[PDB]
Amino acid sequence: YTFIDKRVIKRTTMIEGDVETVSPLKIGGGKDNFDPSSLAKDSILKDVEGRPIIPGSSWKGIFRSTGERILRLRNIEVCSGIGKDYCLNNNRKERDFNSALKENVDQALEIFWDYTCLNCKVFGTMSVIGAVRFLDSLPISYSLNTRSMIAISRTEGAVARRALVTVEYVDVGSKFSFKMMGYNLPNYAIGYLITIMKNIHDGFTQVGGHKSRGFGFVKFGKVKFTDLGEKRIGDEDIQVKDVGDLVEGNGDEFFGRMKPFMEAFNNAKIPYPKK
Amino acid sequence: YTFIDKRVIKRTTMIEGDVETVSPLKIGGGKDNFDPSSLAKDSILKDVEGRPIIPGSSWKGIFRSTGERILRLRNIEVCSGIGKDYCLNNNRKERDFNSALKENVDQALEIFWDYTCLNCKVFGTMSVIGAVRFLDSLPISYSLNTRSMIAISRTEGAVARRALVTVEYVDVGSKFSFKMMGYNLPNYAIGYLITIMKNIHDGFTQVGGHKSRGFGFVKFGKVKFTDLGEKRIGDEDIQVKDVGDLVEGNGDEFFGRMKPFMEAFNNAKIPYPKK
Amino acid sequence: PIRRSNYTPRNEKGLEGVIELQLNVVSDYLHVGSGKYDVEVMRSVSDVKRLVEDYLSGGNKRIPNNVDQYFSMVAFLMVRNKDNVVIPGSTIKGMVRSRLELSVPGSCYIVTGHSTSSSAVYKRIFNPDPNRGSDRFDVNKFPQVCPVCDLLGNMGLASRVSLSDFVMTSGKVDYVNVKGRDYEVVTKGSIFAGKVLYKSLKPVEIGMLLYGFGFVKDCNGSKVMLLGRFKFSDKRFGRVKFSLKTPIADCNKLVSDFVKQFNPRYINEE
Amino acid sequence: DLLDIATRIAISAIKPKPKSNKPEPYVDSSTINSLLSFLQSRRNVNELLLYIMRQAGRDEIDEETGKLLLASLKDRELKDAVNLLGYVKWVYDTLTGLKVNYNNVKGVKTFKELVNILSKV
Amino acid sequence: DLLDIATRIAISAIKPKPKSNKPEPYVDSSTINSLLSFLQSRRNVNELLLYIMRQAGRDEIDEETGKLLLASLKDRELKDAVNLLGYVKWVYDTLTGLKVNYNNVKGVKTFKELVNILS
Amino acid sequence: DLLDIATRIAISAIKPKPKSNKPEPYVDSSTINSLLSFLQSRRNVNELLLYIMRQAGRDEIDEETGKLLLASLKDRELKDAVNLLGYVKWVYDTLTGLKVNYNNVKGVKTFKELVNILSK
Repeated sequence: YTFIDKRVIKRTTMIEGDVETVSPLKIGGGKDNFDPSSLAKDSILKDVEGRPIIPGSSWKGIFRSTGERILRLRNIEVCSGIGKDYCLNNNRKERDFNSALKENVDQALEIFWDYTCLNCKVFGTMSVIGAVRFLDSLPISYSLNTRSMIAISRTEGAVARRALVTVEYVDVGSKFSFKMMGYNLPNYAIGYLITIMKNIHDGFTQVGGHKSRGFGFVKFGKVKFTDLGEKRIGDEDIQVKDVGDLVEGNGDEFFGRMKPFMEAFNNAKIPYPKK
Repeated sequence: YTFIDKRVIKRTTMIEGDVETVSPLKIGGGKDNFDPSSLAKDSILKDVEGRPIIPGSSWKGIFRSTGERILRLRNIEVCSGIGKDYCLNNNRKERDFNSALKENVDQALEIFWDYTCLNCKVFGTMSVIGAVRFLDSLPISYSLNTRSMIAISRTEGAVARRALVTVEYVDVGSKFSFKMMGYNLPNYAIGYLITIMKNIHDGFTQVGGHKSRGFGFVKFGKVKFTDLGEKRIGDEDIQVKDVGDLVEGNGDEFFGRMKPFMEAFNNAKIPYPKK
Repeated sequence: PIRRSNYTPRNEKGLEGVIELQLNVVSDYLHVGSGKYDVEVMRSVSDVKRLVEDYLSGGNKRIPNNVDQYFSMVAFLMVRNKDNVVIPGSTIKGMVRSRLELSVPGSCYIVTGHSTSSSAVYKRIFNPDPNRGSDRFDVNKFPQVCPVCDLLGNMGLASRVSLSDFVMTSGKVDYVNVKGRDYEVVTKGSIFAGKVLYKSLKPVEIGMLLYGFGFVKDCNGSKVMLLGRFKFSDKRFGRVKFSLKTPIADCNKLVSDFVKQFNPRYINEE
Repeated sequence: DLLDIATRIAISAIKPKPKSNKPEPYVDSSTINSLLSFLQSRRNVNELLLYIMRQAGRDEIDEETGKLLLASLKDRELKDAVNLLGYVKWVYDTLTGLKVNYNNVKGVKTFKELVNILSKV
Repeated sequence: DLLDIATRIAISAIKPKPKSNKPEPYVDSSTINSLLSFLQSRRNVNELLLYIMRQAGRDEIDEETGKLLLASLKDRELKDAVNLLGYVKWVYDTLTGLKVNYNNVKGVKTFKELVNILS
Repeated sequence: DLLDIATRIAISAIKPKPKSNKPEPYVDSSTINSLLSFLQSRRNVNELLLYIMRQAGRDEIDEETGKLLLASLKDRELKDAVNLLGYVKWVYDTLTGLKVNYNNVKGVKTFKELVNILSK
C-alpha cells in the first residue's frame, strides 16, 4: 500500500534537533588510514575542516539494531540485514518478487507487503529504499580530548606494563545537529522510531567505539518534529490524537509529547510478515 | 542461552552508587602532561573543567581483576581476558568459532557457551561484546591534596636523597557517581558482581595507583539497584526470591538486601569452562 | 649475601585477609613532616561577614586578625587528612622494608644511591652493609629476586602487600621549638590505628610481616622502633611500639616458623 | 579577563625584596604553590582570603600584591578563583625560569603586552 | 605558507640539548603532543601561549623556539593555530624518524629547502 | 616519461622487508592507497610530501623509495602528481598480483624492460 508505494508522497516527517554528548563519544573510523588533518593521532571520521561529524551510516546501523532488539522483544519475526534479507532470500519466496518486478506491479507490491519485516519497509533490504532517511551530524560546540589506556595492569601476574594504547575521543558537552526524514510513514512506524530514539536517549542503547567502557552516551536538549501531509497512511494505522505539526521542546518534554505515537505503536496489531 | 545471545534484551539491571574515598585516591593522568591548573607534576586525570573523573576503564579492570581473584579462590577455571591469553585461544576453538560466525549461529552459540570462561564472557572477549557496561565517575565534593615521598638509603649513606618526588591525589571524603549497567545477566552472575562490590567496599581490593601505599580504599553510601525484565535467566540459574525492582539504601543495608544474590551465586555451579 | 629466589606470582592463591595494627608512641615526641612550614588554621573563624578583610585592609594593617583567629602558629605541619593526623602509609612501608632488609640474612637492599650525609648513630645501631647490592627487576631477565623484594615489592613487581595510613583515635598535638625553629609533634597516649592487608600470602610470609612489624618473637607485644623526624640525634624523639588490636589469627606459631626458617638477626633500638 | 589580572599580580609579586643584597623576588616562589594547595584543600574563598592576609602580615606579600589579590578574590567564585591561581602560578613560573628583570617589564597591565615583551626580545 | 613557519619552528626546536649525555633533541615529541592536545581541549589561544611560556620557563622549550612560537601564534585564529601545531608535529616526526643532524639543517628557511636537503 | 619513474619507484618499493617472518614487500598497498586518498583530499603537493616524509620516518617506506618519491614530486603540478601516483599504484598492484621476485627486477629502469620481463 502507501507505506511501500513511493510514487506518491502523502506524508513527510522531519525530526531535526541537537544532540549533546554526556559521555566521551568516539565513533572511530579510518583505523587503517592514518592520514588525518594533522590533529592528534587516531582518525575519528572528521571532515577536512577538522570537525568530527557523526556519520549517518552509524546512525542508521544504531537505529536498525535497536529496532531489531525491540521487535524481537515484542515477538516479531525480524532477521538480520547484513548478508540476507527479511524473508525474500531467507524465505522461499525470493525469485517470485523478482519475477513480479517485470509485470503485475501490484502483485510485487503485495509480495513485499506480506513477506517482509517492519525494518524491511522502514529501512529497505534489497532493490528497495526505506521509508526513512538519516543525515550526518554537524558538531557545533565540539571539543577534542585524548586518553591513553597504555596500562596493562598487573595482568594477574608480575608484568605491569607490556603493551601501550591511546585513543582520541570527543569530549563531553559537544553538540551535534541531528536531522532525519521519513516518507509515507504510518503512525505506528513513527511511534516505533520515537521509541528507538527514546531508548537511545535514556541510555539503554549506546553509539560509539568503546561502548563496553562507557564511551557513547548522548542526549537531546532541543529537537523539533515537523509533520507535513496526511495523518494516517495505512488501514493498520491507529488514529492518534492530533498533536499538530510542529512538535519541539526539551528532550524530556519532547518525549512526553510523543507519548500518543509510542502508545499507538505499542497498541498496534502489526500484520506483516504474514508467514 | 539468553546470556550470550545479544539479539533480545530480556532484562536490564542498573546500579547507581556513590563512591566515597576512605583513603586518598590517585588515578594516573598519563604522567605526560599537566594541561589544567594542577598541583604536582604528576597530574591526575581531570576534566577540562578540573573535575577529576574516574575512567570507566579503571572500573572495568578493577572488577575484572577482583573477579579473577574470586574465581581462582573458588577453584573455577577462568581466562585472563588480556593479551593473547583468553580461553577461546587457550581451548584452541577460535578458528571453529570464526567459521561458525559465517556458518549457522546456533553452532557459534553452542561453542561460546561450552568452551568459554565466565569473566571473558561477562566483561567480554575478543570479537564479543561484554554484557556489562561500566560508566565513568563524576565527583561531587572533590578535594585535591598533594604530598611527597623521599628515598632513604640503606646504610650506604643512611639519610639520603636523589630526587624529591611528590604526588598529587584526591583527598579523603570525595564522593563520585558510580553507574554500572548490565544486559541479560543470570541471577547468579548479578550476585558474583555483588560479591565483587562487597570485596571492593570492604577494602580487600583498591582502585588507582599507589595501591601498596594505601591509595584507593573506597566505600559505597547511597547505592541504588534497579532490575527490569525477567527475574530468572537460563534454566541453569537457581531461582532467587524476589527482593523487588528497586533496592536503594546505604552500603551495609544494600549488601544485606543483596545477600540473596550472593548466596545464590555461592550455591550455584557454573559449567561455563569445559571440563 | 643475597638469596636470589624465584618470585611468587600474585595471582596464585595463598592467604588473603586484613590485619588491624595499633601504633602507639612511647616517648611522647613523634614528628613526621610533610614539607609544609605554614599555619593550619584549626579554629577556622568565618567572621568576615561584618568586616570583609577590613575593607580591603584600607590603610590600617594593625589588627592581629589571623594571629588570634586560629590556634596554629608557623611550624612544620604534620601530614593530616581532614584535621586527622595521619602517619603516611609510604612511611610505614619504608620503615618495614628497612627493618626486613637489615634483619633478614639473605636480603637485598632496595635503594642505595650515594652517601651525602652521615649519621653515625644509625650506622652503629643498625649494622651497615655497603657491599650488598640491589634487586634488578622482575622481567624475564633476572626474574628471581630477594625474599624481601618478592614480599613487599620491586620495580615493576607489585606488592603482595599494601600498608594503609594510620589515623589517630586519641591524642594531643603539640609544638616544640627545637633547632631554633618550631615543629609539630604528638604526646603520650597518642594512639594510632591502621589496617594492613595481605593478598595471596604463604603463612611464612605472614610470619615475616609480623616480625617486620616489631613483633620479633612475642605476638602479644612488639619491640621499640625508630620512626619520625628525629630518631638518632635525640633520645626522646622517635620511639614507637606496635600492637595487635584484633589478634584473631594464630601468630605465635607463624613467628616461630619464620625465625626457625630464616633465623633473622635480632636487633635492639636505642 | 582573568589572564590580565594574573599578569598584574605576578608582575607585582616579582619585584625584588628590599633590605636583602641577594637579588630575590619579594615572593619566595613557594607562597603561590601554598596558596593553590590551600585553596584546593579548603575549597573555600573566605579561608583563602584569611590565609592571604596572614601571608601578607608575615612579610611575604607586599601591599600592592596583597591589595591586587584581595581585590581580585573578594568577588570571585570557586572554580574561577582556581583558574586565576593556576594562571598566576604559570605566569610566575615563566617569569622565574626566564630570569626576566622587573625593570624590563614594570608597567604592563595587559597579557598581550607581556607576550609582546617576551617575544620581541 | 604555514609549512615554512612550521619547518622553522621544528628546526629551532630540534637543536641538541646542552649538558645531555645523549644526542637528544632539546625538546621531545611529548611536549609537541601536549601542546596540540592542550590547544584541542582548552581551545584558547591565550591559554596556549601561556602554556608555551610555562614550558619554556620549565627549561623544556629553548628561548628561541618559544619566541618563534609566540610570534607565530600571537594573534592567530583557532583553526590556523591547530593547523600550524599539526604541521609542527608532523615535521618534528619527520626529523626524528630521519635522524637528521641539526648541524647540517640549521640554515633552512623554507619547506622546499628541507625537501632539497632530503634528497 | 612518467611511466619510467613510476616503474623505478615501484621497483624500489617492492624490496623485501628486512626482519619479517614471511617474504613480503617492504611497502604495503594500503600505504599507496592512503597516498592517493590523501592527495585527492588535500589537493596540494606540499603537505603530500610532508605526509610521505612522515610515513618514511615511521618505517613502512624504504629510505631510497622515499628519496625517489621526494625527488619526483619535488616540483610537480597536481594533475601530474595524481597521474604519477596512479601509475605507481597500478604498477605496484601488478607486481604484487604477479608475485614477481625482486631479484629479477633489480636492473629494470624503464617500463618497456619490465613489460618484456613480464611477458617472457
